[PDB]
Amino acid sequence: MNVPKARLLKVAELSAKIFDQNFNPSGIRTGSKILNERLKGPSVASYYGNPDILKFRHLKTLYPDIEFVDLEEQYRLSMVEAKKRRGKGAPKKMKKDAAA
Amino acid sequence: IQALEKSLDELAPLMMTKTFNTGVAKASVIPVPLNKRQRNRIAWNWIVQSANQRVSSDFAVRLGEELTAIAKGTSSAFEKRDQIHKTAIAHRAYIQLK
Amino acid sequence: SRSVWKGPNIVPLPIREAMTKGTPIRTNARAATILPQFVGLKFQIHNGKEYVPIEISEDMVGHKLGEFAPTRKRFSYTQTK
Amino acid sequence: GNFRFPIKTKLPPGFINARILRDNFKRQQFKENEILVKSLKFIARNMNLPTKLRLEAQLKLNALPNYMRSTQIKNRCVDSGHARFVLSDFRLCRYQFRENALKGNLPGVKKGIW
Amino acid sequence: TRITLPRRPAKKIQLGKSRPAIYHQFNVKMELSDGSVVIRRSQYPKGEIRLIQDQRNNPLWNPSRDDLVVVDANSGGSLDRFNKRYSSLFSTVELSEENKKKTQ
Amino acid sequence: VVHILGKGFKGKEVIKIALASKFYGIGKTTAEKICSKLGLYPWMRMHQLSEPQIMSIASELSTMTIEGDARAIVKDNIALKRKIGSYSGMRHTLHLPVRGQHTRNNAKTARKLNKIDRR
RNA sequence: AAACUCCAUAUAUAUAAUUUUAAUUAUAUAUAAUUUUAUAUUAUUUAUUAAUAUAAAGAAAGGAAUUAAGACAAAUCAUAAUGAUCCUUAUAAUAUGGGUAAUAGACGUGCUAUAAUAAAAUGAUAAUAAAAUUAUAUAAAAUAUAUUUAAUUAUAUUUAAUUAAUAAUAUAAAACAUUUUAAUUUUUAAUAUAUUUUUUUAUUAUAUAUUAAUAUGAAUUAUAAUCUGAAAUUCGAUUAUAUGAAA
Ligand SMILES: [Mg+2]
Ligand SMILES: [Mg+2]
Ligand SMILES: [Mg+2]
Ligand SMILES: [Mg+2]
Ligand SMILES: [Mg+2]
Ligand SMILES: [Mg+2]
Ligand SMILES: [Mg+2]
Ligand SMILES: [Mg+2]
Ligand SMILES: [Mg+2]
Ligand SMILES: [Mg+2]
Ligand SMILES: [Mg+2]
Ligand SMILES: [Mg+2]
Ligand SMILES: [Mg+2]
Ligand SMILES: [Mg+2]
Ligand SMILES: [Mg+2]
Ligand SMILES: [Mg+2]
Ligand SMILES: [Mg+2]
Ligand SMILES: [Mg+2]
Repeated sequence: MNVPKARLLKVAELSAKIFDQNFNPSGIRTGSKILNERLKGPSVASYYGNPDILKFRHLKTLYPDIEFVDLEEQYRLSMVEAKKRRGKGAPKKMKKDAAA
Repeated sequence: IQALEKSLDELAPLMMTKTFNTGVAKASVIPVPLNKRQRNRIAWNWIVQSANQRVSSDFAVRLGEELTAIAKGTSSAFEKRDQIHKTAIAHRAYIQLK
Repeated sequence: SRSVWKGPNIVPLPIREAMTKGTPIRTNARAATILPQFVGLKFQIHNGKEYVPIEISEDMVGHKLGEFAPTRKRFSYTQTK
Repeated sequence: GNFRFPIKTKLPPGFINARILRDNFKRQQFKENEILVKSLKFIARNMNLPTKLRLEAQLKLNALPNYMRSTQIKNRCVDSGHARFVLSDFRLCRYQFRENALKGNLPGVKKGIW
Repeated sequence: TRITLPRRPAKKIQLGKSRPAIYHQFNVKMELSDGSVVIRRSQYPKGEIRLIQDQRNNPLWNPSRDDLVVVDANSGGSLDRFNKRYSSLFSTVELSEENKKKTQ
Repeated sequence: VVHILGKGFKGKEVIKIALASKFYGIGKTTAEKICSKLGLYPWMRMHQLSEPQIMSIASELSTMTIEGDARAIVKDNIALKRKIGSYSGMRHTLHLPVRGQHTRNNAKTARKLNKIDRR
């Protein structure tokens, strides 16, 4: 009726050898799909951006002549000093030498 | 098709009465003329309800039997037409040309 | 149901003291299977806040340690009417 | 011992919060320890190898810390840190996507009229 | 609230006509775990029976014996399936692999 | 009415469907069986059976764990879940879902079905 | 507010050497309508007037975006940012587990039923779509088992081709022929009929015995087993035999 199953299997073996493909008549769980999978690690890790982006700190080491200053940090410092003067603040953190 | 048209024209009421509770008790109903679509619907509902009272498991067979009966004048909704027409004849007085 | 061909779920837990001595095995590994080797050993399985003691029977084999340490206790409606 | 993670890593260049730091650490450590998990999984689920090798591979695979699990990487809003309704196309949460689209930041997005 | 079946008028068993009660019993053979057999009187219509778990295979009654296999009912419940389901692992390799945990 | 293993049947019925309908352990495939083994043609009406055929069906069904016995298997398994002190055991005892179903809004079923001694 | 605008409409023009073919297509530009007239009738600020009648000419008929000022101290300090405060060996950081999932009566919004104007099985020169996705993928054919010729559905084995008007996801499905389909003695057998033959008419059986409890429904359970994951116990989806409740 159909081609002999042995003939089909032989053709499969020959083609697999030629094209560098795994051959498995029995159908056992070889777990080759566990290995033949792409490494997504680089893309997953490069998700929140480049950590080496230039930051305001480096503008002193680069172009030391220009006297930059950041409104955000000045606002933070002003708020801290205002809290101190108004009487509020942050309690002194006890150093590591305390407690057992 | 001619038999069906005649059956619809003979079984569909010519008048009908709607509620007008804006006036006085009993809704002060006035008979109101109907169009061909409305008359056909009133006839068809009766035809279908009379055909569903038959035995055949197939709606086509039941409906054909009922239409044959109406064609030979053995319908069971002629009395419904008659009651509606008599009610219109009774309420003729309430008619008020708006 | 975990596929059989994968093999039973086994986690590193101390058994050598459990057999040589009578020391019970206190653990939070609720997802581990009860292998035939644990029968007769005393376990203390974490339920969320306290460790429940259980002795392993020959019938428990194949189940999970967490099936005998209920995490939530029964509901009781206080009608007060 | 003043760092919240076993291995020191850099800081994301933009919006930073504690959950973003956790997720970033998990991402990076998975990147450096993704080969080990794949190899160990193949060894531990391969029938042809000895059962002792399979057992030891499975035990070590289980003993691996959490910060090298592919299952614990979650997508977060790179502009807000919010981890609900995050579009992968822009790595932005729903509201940040809306405001950036209306503001013109996104490269080619526009309001939908059709 | 109690349920009881009614008492019928007891038939009078006269003085001297009261016979003893000899229920029907069979000389049944009872096989223990070992090859030993005991003849006994039983009212069940079963002349032959064998036991799987009994005195002859109990540690408490058999202290001197070195080896003593235990067994339970068969073809009932999910017994022994925890072993039948896993064929890759089979019996000393596991004993060696259970050497130590190295945890502290 | 015809009788097989003391169950009243109807002559209009088909054996292949009626066996599954009115036996605890019979269904599609196991009812195609029995019929196939005894040679009854696929759509016999059970009013066409001879007495030898009736007793052959009776014997074949008696050669299976069909009714009562299967109920015993299920009851024994539930009883074992209770005996071993399993979560599923107390769900069965308390008449609550045992396959991880939310109980907050609707568990109307298994309140009247789950129990230690199930049908 | 209307227009302007986007998706749609028609026409043209331009690109494609029609083997990225869908030229019956794709998308760049322009035109068109927020439609014109002609006689009719009521009318009426008289004709310069509308509402209709509808000969005519036109392809021409939709959709969504846009929802002002003021307010309801409406919701949002849990998208993020913030003033005052309030925690600083905690109210700030990590991991193992357990919470969010519990269940007496309530209440929303949905899914699936309760049969014959309606639900299953088959339809290989494979009846007929649109819009999307695929480098943090995709899975054609083929071969194995559940299950025996197949096929169909579930899993594995290999992975072809394509980072894509080309491969793939993917032979849309309902319709439409056919078979069946309990309540239904409205049926099925046995013989006889004969010009209804896939069929009807006889005489017998199909009668615990005509107004609801299946060959509808698939909730609830038992047991194999399989996906994904380090890992489904508390808690994930799957086929298989059994279970077959309420309606
Ligand atoms: Mg901040
Ligand atoms: Mg995730
Ligand atoms: Mg049944
Ligand atoms: Mg506008
Ligand atoms: Mg407004
Ligand atoms: Mg509020
Ligand atoms: Mg905040
Ligand atoms: Mg919730
Ligand atoms: Mg809603
Ligand atoms: Mg139906
Ligand atoms: Mg259905
Ligand atoms: Mg088709
Ligand atoms: Mg298309
Ligand atoms: Mg295929
Ligand atoms: Mg169909
Ligand atoms: Mg059904
Ligand atoms: Mg279901
Ligand atoms: Mg369900």
